Amino acid sequence: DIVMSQSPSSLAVSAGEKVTMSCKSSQSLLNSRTRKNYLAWYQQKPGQSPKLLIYWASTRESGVPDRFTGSGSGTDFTLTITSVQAEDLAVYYCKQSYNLRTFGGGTKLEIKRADAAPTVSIFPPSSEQLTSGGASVVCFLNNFYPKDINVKWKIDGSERQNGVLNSWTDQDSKDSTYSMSSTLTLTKDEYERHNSYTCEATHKTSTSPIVKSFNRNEC
Amino acid sequence: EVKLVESGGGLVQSGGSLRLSCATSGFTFTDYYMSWVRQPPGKALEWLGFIRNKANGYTTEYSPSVKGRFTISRDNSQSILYLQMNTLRAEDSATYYCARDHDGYYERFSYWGQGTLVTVSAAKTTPPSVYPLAPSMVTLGCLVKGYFPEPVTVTWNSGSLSSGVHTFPAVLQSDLYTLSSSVTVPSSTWPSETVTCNVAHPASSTKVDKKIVPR
Ligand SMILES: C=CCO[C@@]1(C(=O)O)O[C@H]([C@H](O)CO)[C@H](O)[C@H](O)[C@@H]1O
Ligand SMILES: [Mg+2]
Ligand SMILES: [Zn+2]
Repeated sequence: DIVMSQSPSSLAVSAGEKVTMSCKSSQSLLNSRTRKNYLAWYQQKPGQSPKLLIYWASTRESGVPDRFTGSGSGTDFTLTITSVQAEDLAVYYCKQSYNLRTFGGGTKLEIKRADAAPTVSIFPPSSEQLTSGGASVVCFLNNFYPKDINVKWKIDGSERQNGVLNSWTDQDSKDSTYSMSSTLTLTKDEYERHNSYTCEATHKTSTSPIVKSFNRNEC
Repeated sequence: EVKLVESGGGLVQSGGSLRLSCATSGFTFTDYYMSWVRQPPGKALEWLGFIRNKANGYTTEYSPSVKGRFTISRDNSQSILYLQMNTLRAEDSATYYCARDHDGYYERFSYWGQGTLVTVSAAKTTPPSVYPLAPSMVTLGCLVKGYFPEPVTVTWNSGSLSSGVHTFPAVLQSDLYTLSSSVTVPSSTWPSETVTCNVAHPASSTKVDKKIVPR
């Protein structure tokens, strides 16, 4: 019956700044026998398993940088990270072990950085895909910041929005950028009717869209 | 070195059963409680159950979410932890992790496995099509199209190309997933040297090495 709740849901901090986040328990976690609060913090970096940081509310696991400090008692806990590094990008979970175990809902820490324009590349469909009746055109928009970006696809100069799938990465753990992939899928018969295939990226870094294109006649 | 390695995840139909295992090494297994925790994609960690240590009779406990439906056991001869899941439902689709738990002294989960992914679905296993993406620096890629279930793995040059890789989360469409991966190297080095994407889809035992050929 122990409810764990974390605050904020998410936030972003620039490298070198302080981060503080909260963990509340619906009942005290202070065990009276041992005089310790049974509250641990775990860090879960994008694509990895959770890693133990802090336990008994304030004991920092060996190998954990001293920039991480757990504090609090009873029903209220805090994790502070001083001089945050790009590598600290993660979801942070608190977890009680007073009565069985229960995790909080997590705090997503993002890293704020300087605005950066994407590096855009476009790719025609492979001969092997075309042999099978389909045609996917791929556009990568790499290493940009902030995450918000617009991509339009133009075929023979006319926008086309149907048949498009977009995917963003998690933020990068070393450069704090995002990347995005955009895939336009057409029939082979439709693909063979048009010449110019264009991916256009509009990001806050420039008023000019970044335009990458290929012509089928030049393939 | 402490090792925990989960196995047993994959695709199972609603109403079916599945048993996971967790192979451990590098510590006195019988001294430790062991927990299972799951995580639906994009969502929070959820504790499922533990099995206690020898000192406590290897007795078990469960979250109310799975009590009656999931069973935890352990093989103390081989230091292997198990999770039996029955009457699976859509909401059981998740990465399952085993974690080393309490030793009588410390309140902490010191170590976690890599996780194994369970998908509960009526859809069929479909292997991916893998396509090469050829055009100072050069960006190359692979398109990994039309597979089910998750996951797939993508490496470049058997993993020796790791920096400047971006592998994009799969997107689900018409009951199939598609993902892509980019790699960026110096143009003096490709096509001068070979660049290959290595794709695996455990569900269909698919292994693919796609060399990125110019022109
Ligand atoms: C005498 C053993 C009790 O230990 C357990 C247990 O097994 O229930 O319970 C402890 C409680 O503080 C009650 O003492 C902790 O939750 C501990 O982690 C473990 O789950
Ligand atoms: Mg048209
Ligand atoms: Zn009991």
